[PDB]
Amino acid sequence: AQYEDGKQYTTLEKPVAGAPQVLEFFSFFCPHCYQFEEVLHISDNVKKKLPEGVKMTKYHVNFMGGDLGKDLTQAWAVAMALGVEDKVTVPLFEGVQKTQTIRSASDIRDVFINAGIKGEEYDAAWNSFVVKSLVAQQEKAAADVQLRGVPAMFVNGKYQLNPQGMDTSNMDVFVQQYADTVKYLSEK
Repeated sequence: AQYEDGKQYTTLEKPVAGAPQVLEFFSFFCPHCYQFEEVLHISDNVKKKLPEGVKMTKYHVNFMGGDLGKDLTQAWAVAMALGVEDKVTVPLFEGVQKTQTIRSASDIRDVFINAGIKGEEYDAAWNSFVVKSLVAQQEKAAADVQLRGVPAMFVNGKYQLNPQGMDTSNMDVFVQQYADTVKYLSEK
């Protein structure tokens, strides 16, 4: 067919029941994740083509960047809880990979402060049990698919995107092939 199992996507041998409909994993340490998010805008273009009623989830992972990597997973939980993902995604990516000015939990906190989150609110969220359960959700979802690399996208806990079998000569064309493929999988 046009969309072949083992080509543009693979099927999980062990389907994950109860999984989010569209689930993306990334790391702020991940160079291809920086490309995906800051240059290609994969999440946004997938969103614009998803059928009505299909929600998008994006989680951070621990297996890159050691201690700071784990701090970033907790910070991403704070971002999700406060609903400020769209305010901190760019300065966190640029802080880790472009300026290399994020070296501690306090440097992470500075990004939220600069983005207009009050110090008191950030600190409250950072130590909250709501954030601890969000951290748990991120770890569990990665564990459910035995995740060992990013970026990664899963659809209905059944299908995993396979971008390596795609022409990347043109960035726009690649992004829309990726998005059209997620849409196809979402309708499967």
